[PDB]
Amino acid sequence: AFDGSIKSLLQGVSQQVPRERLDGQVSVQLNRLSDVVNGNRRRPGARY
Amino acid sequence: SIDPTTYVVTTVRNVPDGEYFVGLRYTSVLSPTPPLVRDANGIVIGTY
Repeated sequence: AFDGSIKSLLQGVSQQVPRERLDGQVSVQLNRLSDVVNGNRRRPGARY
Repeated sequence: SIDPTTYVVTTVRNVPDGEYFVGLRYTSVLSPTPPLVRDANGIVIGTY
């Protein structure tokens, strides 16, 4: 058995077949942030 | 010691007469960043 690691998660959504997606693209994102420095975390709440 | 009324200062023993400087102190904090493990292609592994 072998191991590995996904390069990054900072290129947002994509809809191409997995053979051609660039490095960092993901399949689904919703109510998240693509923030650098802090990572791929949740968005804050909306204030009234 | 420092006289509260006249602000005269007495130094420690055995200092000869001459010229001296007088001032205030400050700190010089520093803090490196923790090391990292990086493979041939530059990917980061073993964070935990």
